[PDB]
Amino acid sequence: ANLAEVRSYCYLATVSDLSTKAACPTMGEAHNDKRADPAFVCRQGVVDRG
Amino acid sequence: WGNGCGLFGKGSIDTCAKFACSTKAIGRTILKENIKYEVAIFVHGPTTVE
Repeated sequence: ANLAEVRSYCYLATVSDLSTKAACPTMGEAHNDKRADPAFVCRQGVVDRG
Repeated sequence: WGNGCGLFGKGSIDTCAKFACSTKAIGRTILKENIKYEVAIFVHGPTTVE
């Protein structure tokens, strides 16, 4: 007759917007502008091409 | 109490420091038709120390 939150696990939605910063072989890594703000979650990889 | 807080125990803390760069130990790549060689040929014909 006063609790307080501690954590908050989610089940989620927003997995709608996309991005793919491309970098040619030997041109180094790729930096997506969507890396400045947690606006999005980025992850690098490599693709066989030419 | 000792330092302004009402209860006793562990309190959260989230500090921050700034970041910019000074001396960048830069590095680059070397893609393998733009390679030209410069060879010089001499002939042991008459000469002087000069």
